[PDB]
Amino acid sequence: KVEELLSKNAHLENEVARLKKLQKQMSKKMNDQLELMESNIRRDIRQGFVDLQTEKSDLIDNVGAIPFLDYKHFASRIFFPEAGTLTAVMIRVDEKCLAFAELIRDKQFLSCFVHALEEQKNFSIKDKCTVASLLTLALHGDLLYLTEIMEDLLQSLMDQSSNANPKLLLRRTESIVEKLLTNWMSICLYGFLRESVGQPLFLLVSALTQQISKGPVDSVTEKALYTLSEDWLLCQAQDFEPLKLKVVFAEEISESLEVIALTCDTIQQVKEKILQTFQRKFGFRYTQQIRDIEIEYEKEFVMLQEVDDTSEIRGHVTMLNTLKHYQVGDGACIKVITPSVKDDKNFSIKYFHLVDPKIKEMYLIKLLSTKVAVHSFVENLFKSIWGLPNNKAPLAVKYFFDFLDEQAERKKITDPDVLHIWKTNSLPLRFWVNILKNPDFVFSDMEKSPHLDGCLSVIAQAFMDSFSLTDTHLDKHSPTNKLLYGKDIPQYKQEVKSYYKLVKDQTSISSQELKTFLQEESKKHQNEFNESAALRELYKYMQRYFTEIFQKLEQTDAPSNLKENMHRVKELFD
Amino acid sequence: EDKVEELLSKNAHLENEVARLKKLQKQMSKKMNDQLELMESNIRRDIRQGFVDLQTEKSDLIDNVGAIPFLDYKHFASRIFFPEAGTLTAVMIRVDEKCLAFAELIRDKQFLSCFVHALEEQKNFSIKDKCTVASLLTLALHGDLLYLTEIMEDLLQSLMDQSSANPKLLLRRTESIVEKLLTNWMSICLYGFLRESVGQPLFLLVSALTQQISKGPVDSVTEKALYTLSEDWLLCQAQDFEPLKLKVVFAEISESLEVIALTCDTIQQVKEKILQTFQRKFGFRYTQQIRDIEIEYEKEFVMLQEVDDTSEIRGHVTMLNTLKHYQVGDGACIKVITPSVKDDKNFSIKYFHLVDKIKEMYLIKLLSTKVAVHSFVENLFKSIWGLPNNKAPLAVKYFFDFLDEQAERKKITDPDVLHIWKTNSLPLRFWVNILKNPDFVFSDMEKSPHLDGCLSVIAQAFMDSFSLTDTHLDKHSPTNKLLYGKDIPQYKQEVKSYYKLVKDQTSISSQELKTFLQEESKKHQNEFNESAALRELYKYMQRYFTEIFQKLEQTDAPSNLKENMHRVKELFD
Repeated sequence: KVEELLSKNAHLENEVARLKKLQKQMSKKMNDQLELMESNIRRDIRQGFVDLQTEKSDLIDNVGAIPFLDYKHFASRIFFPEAGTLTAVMIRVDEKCLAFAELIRDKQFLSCFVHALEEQKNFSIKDKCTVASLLTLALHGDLLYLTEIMEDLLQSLMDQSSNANPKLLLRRTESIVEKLLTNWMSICLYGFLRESVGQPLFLLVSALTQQISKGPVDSVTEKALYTLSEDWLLCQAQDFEPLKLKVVFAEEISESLEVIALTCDTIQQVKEKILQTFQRKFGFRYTQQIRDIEIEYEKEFVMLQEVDDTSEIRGHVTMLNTLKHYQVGDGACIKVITPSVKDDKNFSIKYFHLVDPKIKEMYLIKLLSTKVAVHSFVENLFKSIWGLPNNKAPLAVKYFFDFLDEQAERKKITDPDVLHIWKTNSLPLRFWVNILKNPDFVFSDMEKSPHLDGCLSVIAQAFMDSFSLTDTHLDKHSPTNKLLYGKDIPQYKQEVKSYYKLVKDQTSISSQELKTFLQEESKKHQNEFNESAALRELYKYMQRYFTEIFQKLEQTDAPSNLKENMHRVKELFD
Repeated sequence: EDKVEELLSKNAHLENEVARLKKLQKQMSKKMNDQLELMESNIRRDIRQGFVDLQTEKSDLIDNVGAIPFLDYKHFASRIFFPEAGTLTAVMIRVDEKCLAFAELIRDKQFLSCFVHALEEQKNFSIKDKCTVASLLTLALHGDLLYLTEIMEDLLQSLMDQSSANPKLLLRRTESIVEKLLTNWMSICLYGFLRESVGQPLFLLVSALTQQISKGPVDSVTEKALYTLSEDWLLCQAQDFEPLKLKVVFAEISESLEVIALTCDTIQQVKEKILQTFQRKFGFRYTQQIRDIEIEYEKEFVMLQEVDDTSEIRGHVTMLNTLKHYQVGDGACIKVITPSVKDDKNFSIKYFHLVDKIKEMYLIKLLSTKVAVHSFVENLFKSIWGLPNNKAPLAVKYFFDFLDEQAERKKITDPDVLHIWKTNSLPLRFWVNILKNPDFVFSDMEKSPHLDGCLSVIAQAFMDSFSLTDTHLDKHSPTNKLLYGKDIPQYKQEVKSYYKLVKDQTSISSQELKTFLQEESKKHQNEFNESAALRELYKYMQRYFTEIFQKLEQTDAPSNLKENMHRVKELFD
């Protein structure tokens, strides 16, 4: 048994030797790894600083004519932004409808109708917005009458019970008159939108798209290097270098084009950068549908795809194919002719790009760096929103603001903060904010990404804060989203106070001019929507609360012919 | 056969080693993984903090002073004429026959002309000598600036038409006598405008740079700090600290005042900050001499100094007493009445403050500083190239019109050349020296080397404003150029305008010119003794006597003149 002792002893000696060596190896390895990470930290921090200090201004991308959506779809997204079971038919039988439409146009009927429906516990906000939008559809050919009824309704909404504090009015769209007012603002402001606000909004979108496209984007988390929102910022680092490709379009025709991509871009992302560079350099899409262009690399002429038979696999997730993967260098000929992975249901839990299983803050500069680069387009858009084209505000605004003036007067109020509260609560917060946050509603072929929605959310949060009436003091404890535009807000606050004041000072609106305009806008889209389906869906509510409506109608000394009309519509639809 | 014993014993020992080894290894592994974690967190906490600071900088640099403490013109000129040795300056600051002879001599245009030219035609004559005699001449003729202007101008006409190679390389640097002459002339003629428009914004910029650096930790040793404008002065290692709102009182009669110091300041630094916060607050200093104010702390009444019996010691170097060392809390009352270690020759090699690794981490601070002070800088600059009531200072309008005139006589149809001369003679000759040396202009101006580094950044930017080359900024640049880089192009435009606007201003009437120059002559007539100056100048005259006489003969000089020249050498000898 001394044999086993000699074997175990020799082994013990030898194992001590190994452990001793292993300790030293792992020590040196650790120290080296440390040096590496440190060097990378320095390099990336400095590179970030340098980027901030040296950002060229290349977001200058010409467009000319702007691809607005048809008014029907804009309105469709602004009236009903949830379901579209009726929108389709309302975009693209006469006796009962005529009866309901004749009925509706009677002021006291519509009044007692709305008032009755809003006098129900059984009546929710969704119903309210529904019937309000149906009303607008029904009376879009008669905006003047619509306006009048809305005014009477608003007067009621003030004088009635909201006297607890005049500042808590129109905070949010809950009543029928509120939804009504929103929709109204969309209608009467659509023109001014296309004239003044449309273009700079597009350019802000164009630019934002582009500036993010200068830096690496995880195709999975949808996170990137350039952003305005700290949540979308990339955690882990990324080693990469840009490529100046020479993409050509095609005994075949010639059409060269310099396109800038990266060594870490997925094929699809490169197709994006090329369609984008195209529409930004020329003003028109090469192909409207992104799923038509064949992309081909010339090795010595090989077609390239999202994934091929040579993709790395780690654990349970596959790595996408970048550009380094196909060994692509600087000045590589790329062909685009005329002949998806993301279409898969399970895409985010099967594919891998730039994150796997951590100094995020070293990229904070990028926020600033992005924020500066895009700032120009912002102040434009913003100053186009609260602007006075030829010292004149849009008629809708001037009228409605003068109305608020009148009503504040009629309530006997001596505190401008209130009028400011109404004014902000009825225009920038009901309408403009909803546009800045959703530009796809306005423009044709406007595919809007979640990240872009995040950044636009930051820009809009700052837009709202422009109208604040409270002196926010920025300190170490504040959202990063608020610390980006912080220094700029107190300016906007002053321009906003201005905008309101100058409007109040602008001359009154001639009733002849208001009527002319409103009837003009009625004419522009009279036959765009069918009153048919709207009145039809509206009567559903009418008969749902018929008894109540009738009772309220009695409560205000109504004529015979009117009640007879009501029962007549009921007896025609039934 | 007892081997079984040994093999066991040995194995025991061996196995034990293995055990320990593993444990050791294991523990060490953990340590590393923890170390990482810590540094990671620390890094974030600083990076973010820096970012946050850039986004939250309040404007508290608003510190009043009122009337500015200028230096007597005597010392200003003393430092702008001789910026090196002051063995002669002190004599001029605070024989009748011979001196009057020399003074009457110099006032002849032909003698002084031939003097200068001959002197400038000698290889034995160094630059330092040329500047020396130029300054001596200026001192000697300060009461007669009209004559001085005249001789200077004729000398310039000479230096210009004598070259006949490229007009863009005139007035580049100070090497001929005419050039140092030109500089000194500028100082005299513009000291007025200095006090007028450039005095205040410069002093306020110094006050501002002073305050902003005082906001963060400053290594008392390497003189490096957290808030700076040059990457070089930026701190390396992190420092851990919180601010302190001290209730400083002045003694028992009393007087209260809030001060903001740090939990990592040397006592001396705290003294600096109380004096500075005071003078920024009231407009005057409680004490001019900084070594008369006693600093006392109250714990139960206890005095505190630079080092005590309980100072930490590592390796072979001592650590200074911070405010944390004496356990000073937020709101600690500090007594100040009327009754250093930095004075020790071997100071920097014996002590320790904040160094004993990621520096780029603090690049934000440069910005954070650069932004914070920008206000003041744009003042100073836009004061320098500004036009008070649409009128450039007489001196400037005059000399610039002179340069136009001369350029026109050379048939030069190139605007770039006029621009080159104009920048080469005014902003680079005079203004830069003042940005980089505000202590020449101000009473009691302690200028730290760091402050000099920063001013060197700002001055480099200033200089870059007058440049005629479009600079494209890329990743390969200094940090100092990267800071103000996006600001330079606007300036270059303001400068081109300024030169155009000076030119388009109405000319200067000879009556107004003479009035001005004689007025400025009569102001400072008695501030310097012509005696010692002429005395030191005659040294130069007799050194190169024969050559002067030769240049004189070669220019049809009259008898009475040469007779005078020999007469003077007769008097001094």
